[PDB]
Amino acid sequence: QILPIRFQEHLQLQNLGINPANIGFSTLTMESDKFICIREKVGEQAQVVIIDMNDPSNPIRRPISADSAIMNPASKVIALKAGKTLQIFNIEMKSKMKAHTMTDDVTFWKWISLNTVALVTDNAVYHWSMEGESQPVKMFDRHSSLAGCQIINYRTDAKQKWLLLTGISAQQNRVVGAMQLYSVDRKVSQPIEGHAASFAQFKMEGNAEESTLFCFAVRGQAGGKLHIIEVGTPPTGNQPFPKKAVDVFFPPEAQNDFPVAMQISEKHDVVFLITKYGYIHLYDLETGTCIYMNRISGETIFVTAPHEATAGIIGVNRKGQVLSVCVEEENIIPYITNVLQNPDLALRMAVRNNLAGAEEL
Amino acid sequence: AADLIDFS
Repeated sequence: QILPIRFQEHLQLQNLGINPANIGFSTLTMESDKFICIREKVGEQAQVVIIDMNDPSNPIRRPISADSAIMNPASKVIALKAGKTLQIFNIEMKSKMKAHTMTDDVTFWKWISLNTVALVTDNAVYHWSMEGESQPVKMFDRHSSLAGCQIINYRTDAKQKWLLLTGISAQQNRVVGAMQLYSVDRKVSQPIEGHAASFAQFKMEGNAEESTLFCFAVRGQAGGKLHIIEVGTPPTGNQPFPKKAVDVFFPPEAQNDFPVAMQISEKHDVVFLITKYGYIHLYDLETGTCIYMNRISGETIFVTAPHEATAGIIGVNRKGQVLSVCVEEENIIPYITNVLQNPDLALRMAVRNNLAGAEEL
Repeated sequence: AADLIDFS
């Protein structure tokens, strides 16, 4: 009856007059837990609806002529585009801060930091800093293994030295993930089969410096795997982080399911994995040990972000439910000791992340 | 290029 995670419903977007036809991947963006943006045609007029998560009942509607809108993670600063035309607005100042005209259509973009926008075209990936008069800079050329994929995500490590572009396609009647991992320092791309990924910072006991970890989940022919790998040469003095591989279970009735989102808690050093068809998984970042699995919904959660408050994950499903999952800090250690019968893991996590319940085992 | 958002 005790669970190692807590669910929370924050919002139903249909209670704010959002039309369910605009609650999907291409029209609703949530770049952080602070804002949701929804593009709606209301009559002849395209609008953006901006939901301040601190003031959810008072959304603002504004006319637009943008094909895409993404809010900055921290600030009421919005990035808008129409084809090759990119504009950045400070909404409170009602002021155009920056503009750039690309020579290619931007097929995917997102904020990768407080101050940087990543742009994906048919053939390349760019970073656009909001500092000063910075224009977009090419990071790498897209690998041929992603040619004709739907681009679904782009992620980087904290220092923006490891870059990961993720595409999906239909091959032999399943959804196949094609990732491109790029080293900024070595100027090499590695194609990887993968569905969802995140980077993370992790300091091993007996290490002075944090390790940079690359975590990805895949449903291959082999089946479900999660990988946790140090990228880059360890900081000098550091022990290397030993690579972990573990299975990702799919039940027999979820033969068509696959991973769609990953967030890592650096407070708890856990990996949250969400599948296309409504399953949640929790893994230990250090060992890859599966802690917990369950169905949220039949419903696809199509966008997620870190949930800063709970060091968890927040998302929106096609119904317009805004839902978060985090570690239940009171239950996780008892749950691992008693339900998982893993006092070893229970005790490690208890002292590593300063949690209660490994006093008695 | 016109603004892609109207604040009016």
